[PDB]
Amino acid sequence: EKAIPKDQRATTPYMTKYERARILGTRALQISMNAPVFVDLEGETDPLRIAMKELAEKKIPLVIRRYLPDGSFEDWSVEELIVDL
Amino acid sequence: IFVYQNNITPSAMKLVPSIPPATIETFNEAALVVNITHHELVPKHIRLSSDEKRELLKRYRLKESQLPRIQRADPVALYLGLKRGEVVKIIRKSETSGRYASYRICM
Amino acid sequence: VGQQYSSAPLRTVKEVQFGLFSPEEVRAISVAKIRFPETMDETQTRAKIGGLNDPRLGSIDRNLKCQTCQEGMNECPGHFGHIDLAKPVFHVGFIAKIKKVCECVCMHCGKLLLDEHNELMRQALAIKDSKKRFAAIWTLCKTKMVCETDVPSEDDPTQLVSRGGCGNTQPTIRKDGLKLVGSWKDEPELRVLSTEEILNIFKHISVKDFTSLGFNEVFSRPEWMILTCLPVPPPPVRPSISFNESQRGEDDLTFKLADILKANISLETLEHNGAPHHAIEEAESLLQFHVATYMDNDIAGQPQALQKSGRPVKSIRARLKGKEGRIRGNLMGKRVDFSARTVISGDPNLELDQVGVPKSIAKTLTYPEVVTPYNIDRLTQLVRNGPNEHPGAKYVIRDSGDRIDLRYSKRAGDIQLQYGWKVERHIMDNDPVLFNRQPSLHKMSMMAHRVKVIPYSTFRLNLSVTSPYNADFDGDEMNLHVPQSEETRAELSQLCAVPLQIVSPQSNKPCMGIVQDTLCGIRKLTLRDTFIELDQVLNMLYWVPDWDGVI
Amino acid sequence: STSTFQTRRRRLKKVEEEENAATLQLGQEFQLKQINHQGEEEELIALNLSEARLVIKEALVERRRAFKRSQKKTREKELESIDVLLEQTTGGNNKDLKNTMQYLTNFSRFRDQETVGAVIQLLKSTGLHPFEVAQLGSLACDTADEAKTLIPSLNNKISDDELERILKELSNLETLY
Amino acid sequence: LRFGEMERDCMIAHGAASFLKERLMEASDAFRVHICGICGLMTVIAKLNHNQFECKGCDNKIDIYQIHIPYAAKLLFQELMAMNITPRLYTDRSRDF
Amino acid sequence: MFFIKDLSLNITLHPSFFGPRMKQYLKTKLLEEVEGSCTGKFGYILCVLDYDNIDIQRGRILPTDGSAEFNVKYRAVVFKPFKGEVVDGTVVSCSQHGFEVQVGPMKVFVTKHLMPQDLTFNAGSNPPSYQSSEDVITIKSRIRVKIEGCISQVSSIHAIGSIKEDYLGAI
Amino acid sequence: RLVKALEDIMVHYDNTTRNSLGNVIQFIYGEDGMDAAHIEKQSLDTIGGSDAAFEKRYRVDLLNTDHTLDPSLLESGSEILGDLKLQVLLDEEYKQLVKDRKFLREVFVDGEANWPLPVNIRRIIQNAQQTFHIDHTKPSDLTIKDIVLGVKDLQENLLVLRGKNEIIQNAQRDAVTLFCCLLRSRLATRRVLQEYRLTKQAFDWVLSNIEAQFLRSVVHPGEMVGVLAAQSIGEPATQMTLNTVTSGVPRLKEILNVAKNMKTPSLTVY
Amino acid sequence: AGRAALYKEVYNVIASDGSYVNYRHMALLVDVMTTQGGLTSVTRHGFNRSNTGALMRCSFEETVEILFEAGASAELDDCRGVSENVILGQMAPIGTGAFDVMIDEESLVKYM
DNA sequence: AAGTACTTGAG
RNA sequence: UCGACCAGGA
DNA sequence: CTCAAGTACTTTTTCCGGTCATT
Ligand SMILES: Nc1ncnc2c1ncn2[C@@H]1O[C@H](COP(=O)(O)CP(=O)(O)OP(=O)(O)O)[C@@H](O)[C@H]1O
Ligand SMILES: [Mg+2]
Ligand SMILES: [Zn+2]
Ligand SMILES: [Zn+2]
Ligand SMILES: [Zn+2]
Repeated sequence: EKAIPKDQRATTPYMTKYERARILGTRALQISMNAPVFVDLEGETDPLRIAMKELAEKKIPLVIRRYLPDGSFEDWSVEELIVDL
Repeated sequence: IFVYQNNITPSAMKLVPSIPPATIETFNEAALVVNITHHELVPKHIRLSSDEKRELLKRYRLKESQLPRIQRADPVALYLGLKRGEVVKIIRKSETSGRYASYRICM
Repeated sequence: VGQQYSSAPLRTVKEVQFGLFSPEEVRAISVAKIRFPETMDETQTRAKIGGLNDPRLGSIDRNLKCQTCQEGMNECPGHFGHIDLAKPVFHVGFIAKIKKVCECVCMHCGKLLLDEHNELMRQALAIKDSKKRFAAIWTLCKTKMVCETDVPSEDDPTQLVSRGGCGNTQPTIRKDGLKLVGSWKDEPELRVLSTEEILNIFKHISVKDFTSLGFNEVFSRPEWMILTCLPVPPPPVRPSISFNESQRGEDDLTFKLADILKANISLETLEHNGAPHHAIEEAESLLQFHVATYMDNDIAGQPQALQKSGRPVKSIRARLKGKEGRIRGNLMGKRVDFSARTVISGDPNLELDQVGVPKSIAKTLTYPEVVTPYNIDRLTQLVRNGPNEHPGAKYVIRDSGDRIDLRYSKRAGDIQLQYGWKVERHIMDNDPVLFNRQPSLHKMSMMAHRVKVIPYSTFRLNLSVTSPYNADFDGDEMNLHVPQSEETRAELSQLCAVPLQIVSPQSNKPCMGIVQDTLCGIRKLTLRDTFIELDQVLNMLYWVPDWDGVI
Repeated sequence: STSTFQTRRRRLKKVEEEENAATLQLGQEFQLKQINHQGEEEELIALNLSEARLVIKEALVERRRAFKRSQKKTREKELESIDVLLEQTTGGNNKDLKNTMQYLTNFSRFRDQETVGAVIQLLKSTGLHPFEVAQLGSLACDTADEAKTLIPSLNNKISDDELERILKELSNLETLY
Repeated sequence: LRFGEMERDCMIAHGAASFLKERLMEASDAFRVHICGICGLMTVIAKLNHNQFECKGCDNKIDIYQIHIPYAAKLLFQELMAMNITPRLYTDRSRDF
Repeated sequence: MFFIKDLSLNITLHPSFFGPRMKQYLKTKLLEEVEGSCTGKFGYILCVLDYDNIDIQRGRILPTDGSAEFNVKYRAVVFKPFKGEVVDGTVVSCSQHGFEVQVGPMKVFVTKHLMPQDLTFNAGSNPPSYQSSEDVITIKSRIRVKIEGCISQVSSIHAIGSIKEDYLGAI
Repeated sequence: RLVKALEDIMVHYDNTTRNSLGNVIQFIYGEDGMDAAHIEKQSLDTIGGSDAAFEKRYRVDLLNTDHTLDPSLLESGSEILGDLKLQVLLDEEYKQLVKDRKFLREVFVDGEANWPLPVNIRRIIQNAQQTFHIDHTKPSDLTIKDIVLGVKDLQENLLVLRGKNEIIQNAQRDAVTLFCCLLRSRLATRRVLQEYRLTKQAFDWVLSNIEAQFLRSVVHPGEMVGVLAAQSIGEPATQMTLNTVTSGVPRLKEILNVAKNMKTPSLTVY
Repeated sequence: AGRAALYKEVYNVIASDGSYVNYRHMALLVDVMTTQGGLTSVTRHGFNRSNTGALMRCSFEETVEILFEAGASAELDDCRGVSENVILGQMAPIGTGAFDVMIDEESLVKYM
């Protein structure tokens, strides 16, 4: 079975430009789909602006499955990933 | 290694695979006058052991096909008596990294 | 997207298995028996004939009525039919590979002309690559002009070992139009190899042998390169061009099939009736021609199968052949909705990352926003503003899934927006949009910009973003694309935005700097002789939107 | 639709499986050797009426417990008691599970888990298909002729006296009412 | 407007995958077909109001899925089939690699 | 006959349900779909076992609609009838054509001619019976039948049975 | 053609550059694993100049009264003289700088010292001075250990490839080879103290902001490296025509077509 | 040494019109023609003949013929290339789609 | 126009 | 409502 | 029975109103 164990992960401990953009879009779409929000919308209304607060607080409950060319993959949480970008 | 002057009979040259496991290699004198490996543009090619190779493919998660290939007929491959499937580690100099190393599977 | 709910699970294509249609399959896949060259008009009646162009197939006249499958037009795809050919005919495309397979196998017992016995043959068979293995095996067997009964043994060449039986000299096969002719041998015997002849020889080629050649036991047998049962594409493929009621008008592909069916009916009558034997070869070659001509009409042998007009006739090959072809013109690039284009003009009072959108354009393009408690109150004021006011909306999309045209709807004044509905609203200031200028030879030729709804009919754009687009304002036009998803919006604003595109990776330097007036004036402003008195200095400072407030 | 455990795909090959019987040719789905949650090999699980009734009870009972956890912040009489648990753990619209639980309660041979497990130990030492092993625990038979007529798979698989020794131990094992 | 091949290339360069899809599908061609899970063809005589699916020929009335492909891709495959070429679309994998 | 089968189901959640009690809705959803279902492949899916250890797995979010898809692997009690399978059942319906018998969730119809000759119809009774020299078969009587064949009529399975053979009939 | 040839080539989460077949094209993007946007031309002052001027610039000899770090450059300057243990450290330091010089003169045979590299070190030092109001009057708080060992440790953190094995740890070592040459060139014990006049405080800031900047500078897995490259060669060629020995568009055609009979075959003989 | 010479010549046709291209791009085109073991022309004759996807190759220069030989030799397309996904109207495994997005229930209950 | 990919034909 | 020619724009 | 020459084939930048015939 393909799936690298947490302890054996080797990809950038930092979130990619492409990663952040898909996380930010996915949550934006979900917040707009009437999904539950894990942050205080402090007068906020735009779902991307909301999703941004969620990623800032690292309270986005999604995981990136980084697939390697052999099919095997590493799972990284948005909580795990460093956001220097 | 058989170093001939001008030619070898097509009759005689068709006796090379007649003695396995052993192997024969034909070389023209004029071709060997200059060591092509010594030229500016020719980097260092290095033969990988069955294990060195096995490890490379493991560490890069590669199928033999996925590797860049060196032709059997290749001047450097001929210099190192490279056999189908043998891998060479090519250490070149980079204007970008300083040193970059590639690999080539034999043809 | 295909419209209406289906209980079937939604999946993504992960593999595409190419093969050939076996006659047996063509018959099973078929919904109608297709036997009359007449499309429709069940003798005068404006209804389709139960024999071609819906003898059950797809649909016409926007009738759900489509062989009980209901659905109709946007929903029902096509439904394939079939037409059993009177004689086997070659497929134009495989005409050469058929020849090359004949050049490899014994034209009498169907055994590969070369065996595991020939040493060069063992080497060719050792090739992993399906196409390269075929190539090497052909080059080898083309030479062999006899199906050997016995070949010398691997040990001593003194003692011969028997392989596949029968002697027989093999022909030297050559093409003559859409026919294959041999040359067996003072003076040779030269005859045409029949489509049926080739077929029964191919039908005799063993799995081991034909899989040693390109072929696959399940997906593509050599025998399937010859056509027996023709698949009839449904109307959605070959639409009837109706230019009123009485004005029928059928497609080119419909004419060619009718012609094949016309040619078939003749060949079958000659056979099933008083066989004139040498008139049969005439009607047979005509069928070969039409079946050929329908799939390819840009064939080497001169007859262009011209439609009586002086027009050649669009083959199926011609339909897909690149740039305008189905691949390059319909799939690699498409015409798109949520698009706009007008003359561009330069604005120094715009932000680098803004784009001036003419109110006309802002009022036609639309972003579908989901009715969420966050927007619910604003969205209602847009719906109530309607499609004519600037901040307004064009349609309300219900939970039920049905469009409300606020332009007409009797309830356009009303509408109590429930959550989960969508409001297709006019583009507003600060929406992400993809802006581009053709020819698009750059990552930079298309950049994401914030909207700024302005009056007057041009796209106004900051002058320093002129260089990446390579645009001038001498009557250049530019394209605008409106994303429809909240996730697609993010894509633009997070990767494609102009500020991001500033430093270019092709040159490892910034692809936009200060240009023209501002560059000429920055030199003038700078130089030691330039001094500014208080009255003007203060205006200069106010102009900086981020001025600290410090003189 | 609910997806299987076995993944033996039919690449183009139309040809479907032969008929099913007591030639013990069940489906491809119901083979003897099959794929476990862990991806392990595991023998087919076939239950007899009573082995089957207790399993369903066990699940719903522990589901009613899970439904009471989440909501924090004698045959004639066994039928009514079962029908009450169904009203509490099942979707109601499960008309099949009601008829099945009534059938199982009015057709089961062994009431208690002890008597069921004893029957399970008894039969699962013959080395017959879980089919035969369950059928033997399901249909009440007197003769080895009776048994070997109804379960005609058994025919050469067991001795006539041996099967009859089991049949007569299953009788002494039958629960009352 | 024509979102040309060039225009596609830029979107690729950028990495805007979901956008490229929205352009090519949602904002154009986007269509839904029912394909068979045995012979991967657009056969399936799917009467939706009745919830009947069936691919006669495969006899299969169960192993049927729904895909979203550009209508012109539907058209392409139909044209290839008309030319005796079987462009079988499978929703699973085999080869691995 | 009653089997325990290791099965899966791909349920597709919607973003509104991406809340603290998500698992609960998925488990509850699996039951909606799967429990009380009937396929030909596995037959009647009667009851999902071990509600506590139902494996939900990590769900993947589908592009262009945040809805997430989870392959909910589970284990259930199934009933799949077979040819030659001998069943014990109760009479339900009874006409001049024969009688239907309830076997678990499924019904097995026993044709007039799949019965011994001596056993003949009696319309003149409430309820209508099938009377023999010894036996009497009516709407509440218990029977033992051999399944001669099966048919998968949508969300059900029906069988045709016989009580003609030895050791079969009334109990 | 260039686009259709390169489409499918991208960087994978393993820093390897591969096509739709997963066949490796480059083992690491552009032989260095760096995003081309994050690259500025920077000199390598170890390449050029006389062998004398080099020794002046980088040699510190705590065992020679004339060639020591003056006690006006660092606080420890007085008690540092004769410290054979620290001279051991400073010997390896210089020995490596000489190694570096030989290596760089090997790579760039012409002596060209201006090359595009990530992390503009000049700007970092330039800032540290304006940030920490570095007065070029008073002596530094840094130790020979602080500088020497600090730079040694910074290097271990300039990660491109993570792999815990030896093929990858050797690949890591290799991709940084040139940037480190630049790093050691710019942060020599002499150069840091005599030229830059850095306080320990400033040095740690420079050291962190190099690590920081380097890391950001690396390529992103997903980068459509294939298309990019095709447009990067493409656009120039298309503009080098649109505006009003074989060379230009015709020779480029020759090259891309791997044309056999080429128009101007020549052979430069040394 | 072929790669070296090839890059040298490419580089000079670009540097010929003053124009600067960052090494990597020319390096990549050069590396691509080369990896195969020889000099793979950027023509239908060279790159378009490789073991890549049928749908991908038919998207350039020899379209219908590529597809005909696809059927005649029962080719199987990975659907790994950009072109294939674009023909299929599927989110390509390109940049933003080079990874997958998952929801973790562990974290969904932790964030409340 | 410039490859390719073959036949066609001389020694 | 179909597509061919011609003439144009940056 | 090798290898020169003749044979055929397939490409050719990107987007963006009028007039004709006939569907
Ligand atoms: N046939 C063609 N194909 C593609 N693009 C074209 C084209 N003709 C013009 N262009 C576009 O227009 C740009 C330059 O053309 P123009 O704008 O008409 C000249 P200009 O910039 O106004 O003044 P100049 O002549 O002083 O340069 C090109 O770089 C190109 O992007
Ligand atoms: Mg212009
Ligand atoms: Zn239909
Ligand atoms: Zn023969
Ligand atoms: Zn099918």
